[PDB]
This record gives sequence, structure tokens and C-alpha cells, in this order.
Amino acid sequence: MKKLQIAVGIIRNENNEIFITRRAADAHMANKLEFPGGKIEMGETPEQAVVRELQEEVGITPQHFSLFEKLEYEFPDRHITLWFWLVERWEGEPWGKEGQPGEWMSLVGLNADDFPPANEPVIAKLKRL
Ligand SMILES: Nc1nc2c([nH]c(=O)n2[C@H]2C[C@H](O)[C@@H](COP(=O)(O)OP(=O)(O)OP(=O)(O)O)O2)c(=O)[nH]1
Ligand SMILES: [Mg+2]
Ligand SMILES: [Mg+2]
Ligand SMILES: [Mg+2]
Repeated sequence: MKKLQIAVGIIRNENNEIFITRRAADAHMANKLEFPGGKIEMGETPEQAVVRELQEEVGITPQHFSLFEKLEYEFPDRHITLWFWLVERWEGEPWGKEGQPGEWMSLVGLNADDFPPANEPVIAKLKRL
């Protein structure tokens, strides 16, 4: 079974909204809402990975961010370790840089059912802030 390390960014603005994209229909976890992010490559750190993935996917450089949660989740065909970084300062304005849907969503209104099941404890913990 494939084992992957994934770094994602919880991009939170001053109005308690999170920048959320929707995964492509032919991707793993197709059509799900997601925090922007992706695989940590050989030779790069989890911190470097979340910067690179947010630059690629939504056009921002996260700065002065912190590890909100790290967890492991066994999907039917792969095992993933997810690094959830809380990103409250960044350079740029996030957008659908890869042509993917992206929009600001109120934290209180997030529905964990809309995201991959691995995100359930993170979404709950975020609403506790
Ligand atoms: N990006 C992201 N992925 C998540 C979340 N929750 C979750 O279980 N995943 C899973 C889905 C995928 O198995 C993996 C994310 O990898 P990815 O498809 O974003 O990888 P990538 O950006 O490097 O790949 P690509 O789009 O360049 O093809 O982690 C999340 O909140 N954000
Ligand atoms: Mg990516
Ligand atoms: Mg990605
Ligand atoms: Mg990638």
C-alpha cells in the first residue's frame, strides 16, 4: 500500500473565513472540499512543502505559520500522514491558480462531510478556536 506524507495549509483571514478549494472529479478524494496542499517531496521539509504547494495551487507564500495538527489516515488504497499548517499571514491573494474552484468559507459553516474523512478532527478542532 502506498504511504504518503501530505502538507496542507489552513488559510484563515481576519474574518474567520478559510480559503477552500474543491478537488477535481478524477482525483483521489474526487469532488471533495480541501485545504490546499500536496505531497512532500524527497529533499524538502514539511514546512517547505506547504509553502511550495500553496504557491503552486493558490498563488500565496505562507509565512509565520504553525503546525495545527498532524495525523495519519488509512484510505482504502493508500496510507497518508497529513500535516495541517495554520496559515494566518501570507504574501499574495489566494485564487484558483490551477483552474480549480476556490472560495472563502466561514469557519463556523464548514461541514466535515464535504471534506475527506481524514479532516474530521481538524475541522472540529478549528471550530473550537
Ligand atoms: N490537499 C489536500 N489533500 C487532502 C486533504 N485531506 C486529505 O485526506 N487529503 C488527501 C487527498 C490526497 O490523497 C492527498 C493530497 O494530495 P494532492 O492530490 O493534493 O497532491 P498534489 O497537490 O501534490 O498532486 P497534484 O495536484 O499535483 O496532482 O491527501 C486536504 O485537506 N487537502
Ligand atoms: Mg499540488
Ligand atoms: Mg494538492
Ligand atoms: Mg504536488
